[PDB]
Amino acid sequence: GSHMASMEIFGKTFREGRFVLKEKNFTVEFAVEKIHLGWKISGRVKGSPGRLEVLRTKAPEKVLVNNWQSWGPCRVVDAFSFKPPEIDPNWRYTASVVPDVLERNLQSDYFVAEEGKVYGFLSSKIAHPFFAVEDGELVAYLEYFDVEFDDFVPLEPLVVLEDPNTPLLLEKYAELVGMENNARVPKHTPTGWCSWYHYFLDLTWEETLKNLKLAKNFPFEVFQIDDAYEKDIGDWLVTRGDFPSVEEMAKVIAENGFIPGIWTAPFSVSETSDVFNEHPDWVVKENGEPKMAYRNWNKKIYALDLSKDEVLNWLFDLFSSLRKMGYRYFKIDFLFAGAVPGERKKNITPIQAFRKGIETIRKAVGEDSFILGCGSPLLPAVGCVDGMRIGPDTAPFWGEHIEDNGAPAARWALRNAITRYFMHDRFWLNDPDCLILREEKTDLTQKEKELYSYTCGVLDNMIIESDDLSLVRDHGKKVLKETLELLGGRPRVQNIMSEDLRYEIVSSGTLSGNVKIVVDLNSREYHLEKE
Ligand SMILES: OCC1=C[C@H](O)[C@H](O)[C@@H](O)[C@H]1O
Ligand SMILES: [Mg+2]
Ligand SMILES: [Mg+2]
Ligand SMILES: [Mg+2]
Repeated sequence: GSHMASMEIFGKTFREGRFVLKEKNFTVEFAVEKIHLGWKISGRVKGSPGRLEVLRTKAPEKVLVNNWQSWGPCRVVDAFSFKPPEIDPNWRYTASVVPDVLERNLQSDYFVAEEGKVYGFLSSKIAHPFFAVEDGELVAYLEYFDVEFDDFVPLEPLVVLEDPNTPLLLEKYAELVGMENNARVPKHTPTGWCSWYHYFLDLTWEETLKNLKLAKNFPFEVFQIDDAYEKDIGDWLVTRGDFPSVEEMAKVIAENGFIPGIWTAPFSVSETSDVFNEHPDWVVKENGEPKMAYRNWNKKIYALDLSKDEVLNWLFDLFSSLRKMGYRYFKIDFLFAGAVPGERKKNITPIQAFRKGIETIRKAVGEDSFILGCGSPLLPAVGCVDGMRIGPDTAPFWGEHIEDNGAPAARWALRNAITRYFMHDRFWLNDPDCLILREEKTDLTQKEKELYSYTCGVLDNMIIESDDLSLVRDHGKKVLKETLELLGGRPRVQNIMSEDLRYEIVSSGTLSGNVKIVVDLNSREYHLEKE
């Protein structure tokens, strides 16, 4: 095709074959090979590749772009009329791991799509793979963060797929990612309860116990304590308020017949924490001093340096201790912190460091524990997590005055469940964030609760409820029951390039047979048909 002859690969005219590029500072050896639905570019690199240009082609007008982490948008953008965002200096790295790009040009992490075409990297093991629109050209890069390689390391493979069925392409892409990374796709999806979206930081053990008793009347397997119990970020085995010990909490939850679950932010240590105050050289640095990874909880939060053996040992000991207590469901959050650019003890990439950290956690919790990632780089976590939050936080409100900028809102949480649907049952189980089904202490309507819940069910996504269970009555019980009956299928979002927040979603082979739901996030309406 005329468009394919127009591509450049490592600066050379596109064509099938086997090539060597010897530059001043680096060497690439790569192959361009035909695969089903398109092409694969793979090989190996050594030296100092820096920010390595892999592919160049003319930019499409409308592109599906993807943020690197859980909370960031996956959405269709007009590439021509793009203006750089103002990046919040307290959250710079959720917006981009290469913020020099985003402050100038449109950025997409891991993959980008247009009608009929997907460009997608199959892994992020060493480099960060991304796309930029640079003076009207789409450019694919592998970022090596100034790391030098004495011997060859593998490229992250790039595929270029074409077919009129864009959803089929994204599904194919994700199947290839799953194979490249030995994705975990559990045969069972947990149900359960989470404290966060009712109680927030104000959870008490008294209220937890009330819910633990009521949970016996609900179809919940896991009972997960969120952020509230811990005295500080990093001090995960020290509790506060009316909480008992972390070990005692697990025992109470297990005595009551649930799988105990717990939230941590394990790559994060606050400026006030015992662990940071004891171990000031355990963190990622800038000009030799602690580098803020983000600000949250009204504190500067630092990133653990996952290149250091002392740090990995501490993480192993923490998670193995939690396993010994009986926790078997782990929500591990703010994981981007582990992958911040900066100075580390070993001269490895932030992505290499990140992967050492999450692999340590998996080793510690064992094969029989469920790991839910959150706030996380997506591609580097494939093969390690069982489930992954794939959108910004939901909320007990639709979010009429909330922009698509990452503040909590049911409407934007649900958008990302739809636009990242194709990762589900291929990368991991997708977590669309919790259902909020209470009928007091909420501004959600019955129709909004139904729209969110039934969409998650058609998508076969994880179903976790987050409510004061005393405030969930006949409607909320009915909605959860019906939602669980929509699970089990193979979903497809038929019109993935939609720009008006209306989506047509089918799922084959659910517990309710073949189903279709049309959802309109702007009118807050749905139309569900079950065969
Ligand atoms: O601090 C608790 C918390 C923070 C993040 O915004 C998560 O996505 C949210 O679900 C909650 O665990
Ligand atoms: Mg005690
Ligand atoms: Mg989510
Ligand atoms: Mg499934």
